[PDB]
Amino acid sequence: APNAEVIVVEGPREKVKGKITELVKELKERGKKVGVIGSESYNADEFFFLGSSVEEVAKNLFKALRYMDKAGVDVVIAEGVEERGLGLAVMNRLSGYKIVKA
Repeated sequence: APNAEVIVVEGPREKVKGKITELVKELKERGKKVGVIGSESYNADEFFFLGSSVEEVAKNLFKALRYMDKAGVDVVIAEGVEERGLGLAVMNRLSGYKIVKA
């Protein structure tokens, strides 16, 4: 169970990238240290690669979350794109979390 709040942003990749970028700025402006587990940082305070396959997601997610807690992040945004079933895999491997439609 990660200490940080977990937010999964799902939808087509194009929309997810825009939504995550938006959320990071919002969280930062509010004073929250934010981390992103995805395909890129979107300029978050912390970043950890999610993986590009369902198998990689299942393998890296918890390692990523441990990294985030060790870093003291307040909120972790997990990229959940529709393409290649990454978002579904994220939710499957995922205590409590929020889901945001991109």
